[PDB]
Amino acid sequence: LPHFSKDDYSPESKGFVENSYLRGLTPQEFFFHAMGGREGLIDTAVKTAETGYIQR
Amino acid sequence: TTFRFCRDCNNMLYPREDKENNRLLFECRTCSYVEEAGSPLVYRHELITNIGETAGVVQDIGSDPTLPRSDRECPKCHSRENVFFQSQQRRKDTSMVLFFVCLSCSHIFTSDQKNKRT
Amino acid sequence: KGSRFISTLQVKLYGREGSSARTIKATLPYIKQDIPIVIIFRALGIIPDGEILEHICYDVNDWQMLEMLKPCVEDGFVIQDRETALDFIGRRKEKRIQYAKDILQKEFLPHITQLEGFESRKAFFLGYMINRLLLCALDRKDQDDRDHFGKKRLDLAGPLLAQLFKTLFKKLTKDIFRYMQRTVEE
Amino acid sequence: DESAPITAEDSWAVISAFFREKGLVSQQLDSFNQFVDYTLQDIICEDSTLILEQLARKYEISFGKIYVT
Amino acid sequence: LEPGHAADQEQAKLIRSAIEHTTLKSVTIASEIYYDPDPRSTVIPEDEEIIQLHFSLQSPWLLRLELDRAAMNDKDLTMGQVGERIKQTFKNDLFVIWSEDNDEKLIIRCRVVDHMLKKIENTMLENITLRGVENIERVVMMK
Amino acid sequence: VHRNPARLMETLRTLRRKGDINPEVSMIRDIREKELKIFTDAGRVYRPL
Amino acid sequence: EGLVEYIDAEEEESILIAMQPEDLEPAELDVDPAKRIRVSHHATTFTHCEIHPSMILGVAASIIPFPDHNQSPRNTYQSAMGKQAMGVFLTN
Amino acid sequence: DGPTMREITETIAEAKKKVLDVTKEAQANLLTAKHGMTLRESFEDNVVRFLNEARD
DNA sequence: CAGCGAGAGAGAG
DNA sequence: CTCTCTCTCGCTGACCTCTCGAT
RNA sequence: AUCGAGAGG
Ligand SMILES: [Zn+2]
Ligand SMILES: [Zn+2]
Repeated sequence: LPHFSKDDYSPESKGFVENSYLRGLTPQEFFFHAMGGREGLIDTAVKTAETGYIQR
Repeated sequence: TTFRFCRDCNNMLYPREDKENNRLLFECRTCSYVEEAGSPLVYRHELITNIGETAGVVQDIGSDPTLPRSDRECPKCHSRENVFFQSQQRRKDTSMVLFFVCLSCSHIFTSDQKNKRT
Repeated sequence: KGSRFISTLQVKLYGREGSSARTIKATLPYIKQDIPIVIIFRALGIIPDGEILEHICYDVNDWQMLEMLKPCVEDGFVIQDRETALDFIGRRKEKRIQYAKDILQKEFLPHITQLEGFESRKAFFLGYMINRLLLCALDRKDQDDRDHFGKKRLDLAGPLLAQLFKTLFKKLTKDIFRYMQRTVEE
Repeated sequence: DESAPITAEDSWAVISAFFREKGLVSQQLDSFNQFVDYTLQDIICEDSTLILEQLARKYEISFGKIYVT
Repeated sequence: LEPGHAADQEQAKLIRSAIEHTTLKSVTIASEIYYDPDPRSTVIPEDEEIIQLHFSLQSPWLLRLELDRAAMNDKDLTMGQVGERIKQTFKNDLFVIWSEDNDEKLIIRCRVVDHMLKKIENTMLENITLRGVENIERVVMMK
Repeated sequence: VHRNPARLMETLRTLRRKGDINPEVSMIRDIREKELKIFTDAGRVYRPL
Repeated sequence: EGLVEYIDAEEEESILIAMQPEDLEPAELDVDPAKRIRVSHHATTFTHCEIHPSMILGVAASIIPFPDHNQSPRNTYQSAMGKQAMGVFLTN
Repeated sequence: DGPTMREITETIAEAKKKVLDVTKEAQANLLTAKHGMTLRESFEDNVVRFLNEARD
């Protein structure tokens, strides 16, 4: 992230979210979680399409 | 390897062997100038290159905010202000060995205990 | 500004990573076959091989870049003058040489310049491109990524309406010219 | 207090000012306005001239800057 | 594992060693081409020590390969065995000396008996397979 | 190609702060790259900071 | 005045940013457990500071209440639903 | 509960300390060679497993 | 995009 | 030679429902 | 009709 210093391999830099959903995600944690959710939705749509073709 | 181009026509020199006295001289084709070769090795090829573990280290490189700052110090500078980067070369086999540059020594100091080369 | 034509220049490093005789050839936009980078440099006027390697490589010390260049330097040792390098271009004589110079000014690095006398800057930029190609081949630097938002540009309504307006205005301009050509009576 | 550094609650006021001047559709309006003011005249001027050549002779048409009602 | 062989960590290591593809390109740190006019005297001191080792009982250009210790430690291959495979492929077209495995720095020197030597070096790194099933790149041990 | 690029970039940043250099135009220097890229191009998203 | 600057992504690669203006002031204890854990920035120099983190979010995300406490896919679904939701678009 | 929350944060902190020690050992290059995987790959897998166990 | 359907293009006996 | 790969290069496929706005 | 866009699961 642009806030993170260069060459950081720490879990916070790499996206590990210490906080719970109740305590709340940090902005960096929220962006990384958004990346994960985006991949999830794209994969879900692709899975639906592929499985429809496969079933047919 | 050292690559030599002839001075008169600025074209690359090609190796040539004098058989009678058994030595290697560099002769250029674009112009007739021939010279004695100082280095024995005509061609080298590194399957594994440590070259480029540090690339483009400048004095100004010590000032950039993006680069991280470390507590450790080189024995030569004896100044802690330093920049540590992982190897610029992108390899399948890459060492996470920190390379540090401090401005006062302008000397690169390497975290790994195994290798003290260069 | 004016007519905008996207131009794609391909610099290719032939041969596998394990394979020998790695050669660099770049294909010109108007020429069917990729010509060697050194042949292009000779056509540019940067004739000495050392000068070509100096344009390509900014630091003299590294052996690897020069070693990779050597097969191309051997390929370009066959053509040692500007006129022949310009001559051996495309498919179709002296007209081919002149058309080669025209192709070099209009199609090779068109964004930098379209006119003659600017060959040195274009050659230095071309050597810079070969340098980046070699940095990736050496695996010192990783390949550039397409999905980088800074490289992406988000065209708004205005510019697209602008190109549409250019097309419409060109059609109307042509039509006015047709009316004038059609009648001398008015 | 003019020397003292800001807080986040102060940063919201700068955000406020930015939103007031730009609005929320600033990009659309800016691109359109630049297109009308400058881009239109440049487009008209490029390839403007129409020249008809007769062997005997030559007629030239150029374009003044564009005015938008 | 073969029937009746369980807890054979050693035998599984040997099987892994036998099946993984090993190339001269995999083991070599570096390929270097020197020109050495005299077979007896080389410019490199380590090669001269190897020469004095070779007191028992052609082209002057020579190819010197430096191979990684750690790869040899992981692999079943020994430097003598590697040189033997090179010799089997060359059928005495070229002559090889191997620095001893006990030596800290290991140099494998090949003299043809310079374009031929360069293409042969490339051919040797890419095409020489040593103690390996062809299509397997990697094998790991698990329970 | 320019020598002493840090001083020139400092002056350029001061000009952009002044507004003499347009705030939209982006000036980027990397020291390893030894590269300075100036982009007056339209259509690049920028954020105020 | 030059107190604020506009940064492109290519320019953004070269800069170092702090989310919170309270990160920069010097930090020489008891903490409420509910407050989310914040990793120390531990950075000497920041070129710029983000005006507010919530600005990375969109208009529909700005509508969403406590999306930091919420999971992101639900936030996306709610953005779409909020476009779908009824409302008085204009006074006229 | 607050007590359980303190144990939670302590667990996360211990995971982070182990991760940083593993990273230091990687920096020292005093890290055992693992057959069939790059050493960076082993580092990534160990850190990922550390975080997974911390969450669980 | 891949395979399978072809056809150049050798090709190593 | 020469069938025998063998390395190229073409193409054809990939769940319903409800608006609307343009032609 | 067609095409396009959007939205729902
Ligand atoms: Zn010469
Ligand atoms: Zn130092």
